[PDB]
Amino acid sequence: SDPPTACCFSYTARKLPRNFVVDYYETSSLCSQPAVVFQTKRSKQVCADPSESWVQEYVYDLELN
Amino acid sequence: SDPPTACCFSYTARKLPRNFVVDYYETSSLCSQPAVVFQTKRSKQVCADPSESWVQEYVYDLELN
Amino acid sequence: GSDPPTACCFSYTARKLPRNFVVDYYETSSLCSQPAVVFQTKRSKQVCADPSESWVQEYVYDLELN
Amino acid sequence: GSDPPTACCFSYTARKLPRNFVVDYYETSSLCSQPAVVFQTKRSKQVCADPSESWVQEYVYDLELN
Amino acid sequence: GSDPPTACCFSYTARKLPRNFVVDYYETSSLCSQPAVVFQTKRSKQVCADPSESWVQEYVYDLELN
Amino acid sequence: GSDPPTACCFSYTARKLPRNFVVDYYETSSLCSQPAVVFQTKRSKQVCADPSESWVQEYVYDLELN
Amino acid sequence: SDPPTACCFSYTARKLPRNFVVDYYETSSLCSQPAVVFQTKRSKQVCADPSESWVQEYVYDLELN
Amino acid sequence: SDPPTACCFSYTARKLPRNFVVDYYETSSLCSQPAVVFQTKRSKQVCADPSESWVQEYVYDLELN
Amino acid sequence: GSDPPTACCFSYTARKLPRNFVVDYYETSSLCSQPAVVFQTKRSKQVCADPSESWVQEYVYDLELN
Amino acid sequence: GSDPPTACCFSYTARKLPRNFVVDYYETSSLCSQPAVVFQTKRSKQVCADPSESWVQEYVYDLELN
Repeated sequence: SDPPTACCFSYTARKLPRNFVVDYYETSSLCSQPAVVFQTKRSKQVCADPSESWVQEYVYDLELN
Repeated sequence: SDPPTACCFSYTARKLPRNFVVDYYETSSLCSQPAVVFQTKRSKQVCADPSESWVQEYVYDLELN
Repeated sequence: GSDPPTACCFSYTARKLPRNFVVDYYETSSLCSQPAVVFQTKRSKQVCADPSESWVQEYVYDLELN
Repeated sequence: GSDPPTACCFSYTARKLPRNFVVDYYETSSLCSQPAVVFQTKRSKQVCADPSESWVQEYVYDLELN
Repeated sequence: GSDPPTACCFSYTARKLPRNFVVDYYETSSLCSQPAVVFQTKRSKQVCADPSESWVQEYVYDLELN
Repeated sequence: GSDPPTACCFSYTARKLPRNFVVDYYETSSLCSQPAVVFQTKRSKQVCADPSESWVQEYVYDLELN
Repeated sequence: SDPPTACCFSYTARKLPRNFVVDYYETSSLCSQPAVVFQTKRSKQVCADPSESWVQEYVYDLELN
Repeated sequence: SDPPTACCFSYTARKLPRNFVVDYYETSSLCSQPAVVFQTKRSKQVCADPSESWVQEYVYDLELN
Repeated sequence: GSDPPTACCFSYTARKLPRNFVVDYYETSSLCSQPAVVFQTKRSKQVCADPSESWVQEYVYDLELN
Repeated sequence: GSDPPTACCFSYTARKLPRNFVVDYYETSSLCSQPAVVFQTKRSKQVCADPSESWVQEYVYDLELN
């Protein structure tokens, strides 16, 4: 259809514990800046800065393993 | 927390029948364009151009009544 | 999702879908070349339909209100 | 089906995907307004990629003959 | 969601909450002047807590995992 | 009242609210990084507004006096 | 906004009958001493010493039940 | 009885419009710092710094006139 | 209020107050030399009473629960 | 009344009142644990003042003979 798109205008400042995270997605390229959104065990959603080591590590891990 | 913000880059082109709509909200000023998001009875979410009048009409009705 | 593809209809069904086959529907994006209802069945079959048809709209109404 | 929706890309990804995320590709229908490669990740995600881009071309080539 | 206000803690509770008073939590936006955990009580109250305390991170884990 | 979180606005609505959407307001704590007026709508929503705008101070007066 | 904070400098000396109490709250950590404030059926407000046990008892009961 | 006492730990930063204010009181001397609390037309309550000109002016005025 | 005086009882009434005279009651501050119920009548008469008396406590209960 | 509550001061004001706020005074009962002057403002507010303080003494004197 024509749903709204998820964008991030601010990033969490805290590294999340690995086992708090159960999934991720990357925000559209239409958004004004790049971002990763992590889904948690309690199903919360968290904007996270893709420039940071820990974010990439979790992304690599959720994708590959 | 630091969750995603809903943003509309593309708007629906049809006019929604009034009775398909149960709720609405308006996208953050941080988005690159103004938008109204309508919620339908099937719990779907549709971007809508706030410059269209039926959009304004339904918004006043949902707010006031 | 990120930058996934959009669903678009380039033809409309010519045969009416049995109403009880259909469990859901969506409208295709306005980015598409033409408007279209996509009907969804229980076995997850996807059927493009002409929005200007009367049974299409009748189905859409039943799905949305009932 | 008899008249299924077609996958089309209108917006591309601005990111170069990690090659090791990508396990497959496919090209969008000629019926689409524009040509696109859609990459498919290990996780079954779908990423529209702009065929004009060199990484996109290189990725396809590598998938095909490797 | 439009432009509603953000929850920020400028002070932390100095008392420790009995674990069975708590039923949920969240952390404050990075936009705030300091980090904080906000617990939600059975009676539906909201309590700013210092994230550097042991009980605070214990509760958060327990809430998040179990 | 114990140690609940403080409401702070980090961004202001860019739209002007129809006067008859609004039914109450408050101003944010001086503890916040910037000043702000938060309006409460008929549908009970909360909207951060820029205190330096004309309509914002008009509404506030009207709400406060009449 | 920027309203006053409730603080207890003197505590009540009697034990409130349970059924006089309808609600409670706990004074901000900014105050100079810990306190529980009980609300009565006549909507009065009574500081109470959190170190006293009937105080704790009633608090658990109001929260849990 | 033994009610809680109103204390202020932070002061408004905005000078209130005179006709928003309908009353004042001064906070107990038991509180950790001196303060004035203004009551408004809508019956809100506002901690205000007594060191400031505008506060004293309103205090003088509500007292004398 | 600011630093207003406290109400304290230094004697207790020796005559029982007609129950229907009484519309409200309060307990005197613990800062006082002795405990006391202060009963309030319709014409705003203030009457100190011994908390250990049975009619005093009976009145207090009726006022608080009914 | 037959046994009315007595006004007593346990805490004093740390502020020197503006002389022009004060329209009257009275002294608390000898039954009180401590001696106090209670000032009465234009607005009928009541302020316990510490008789040890010079401004308090001066205020009383001025009220009495002026």
